[PDB]
Amino acid sequence: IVGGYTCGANTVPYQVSLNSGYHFCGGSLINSQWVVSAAHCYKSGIQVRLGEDNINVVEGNEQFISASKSIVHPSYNSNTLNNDIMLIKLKSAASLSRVASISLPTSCASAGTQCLISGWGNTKSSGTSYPDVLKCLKAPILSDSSCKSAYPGQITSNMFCAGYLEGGKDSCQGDSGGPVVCSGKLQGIVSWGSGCAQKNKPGVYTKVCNYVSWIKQTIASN
Amino acid sequence: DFCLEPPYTGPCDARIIRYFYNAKAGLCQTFVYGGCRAKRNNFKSAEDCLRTCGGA
Ligand SMILES: [Ca+2]
Repeated sequence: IVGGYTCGANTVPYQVSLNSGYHFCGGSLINSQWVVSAAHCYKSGIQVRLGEDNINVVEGNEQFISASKSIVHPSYNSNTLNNDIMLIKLKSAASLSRVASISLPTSCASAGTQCLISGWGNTKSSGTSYPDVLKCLKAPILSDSSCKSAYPGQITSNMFCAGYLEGGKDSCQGDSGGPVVCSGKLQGIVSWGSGCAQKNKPGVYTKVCNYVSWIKQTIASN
Repeated sequence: DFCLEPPYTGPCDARIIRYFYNAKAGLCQTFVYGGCRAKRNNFKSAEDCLRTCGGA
């Protein structure tokens, strides 16, 4: 997260870290046994870490649970990044104040809606600096029109832009798969962008409201 | 020769550690891969990297 602020220990209880020997992606807990993240975060040997604040030191509120199953959306396209969504089943259910699930959306959010984006990703636009603690960012959902103007022929119906045209505030490497929560509902999954915090290049997110049916049914039959 | 190409992080926002052959240094080094649109000088291990690009 570039241009954000320290969230505060366990103030984003649905935030998880995907660990493969180190933090490589984020994710959201939507069920005591299920996590949603990005399809490009697919990796074998994933360990999910819940109740985390400082990802570098054990603080006692953590629960490390390995994934028993990783289901990438059947129509994920690695070239176009369309349908960049994945469900991870925990080997055992998490014990749900510091660890809680986030609600799926009843409907899609509109341009202008303010959302909270969180993660342990790079905090520099020019450079590298990974935080120990979780970072937060409030960014508004942008219109489909401007999103498409920022990325000609790259935005699908399953993606939305959020951020600032001026630059300086954005998601970045290490944030992928993390939540974009608006009005208490999970509306997006951090996905991609041209660099980080660049002017006229807002971050692109997976539009969760379009997958609610697939998620609910997929969770129930696995 | 893709072994002489600089490392490509790509547009995706993951922090995945991969290897690339650095012809200047004459060795495979690590770099952060974003998770999508990898070019060919991107390996999962130093061994794969040396086997494919070593001495390029
Ligand atoms: Ca910790």
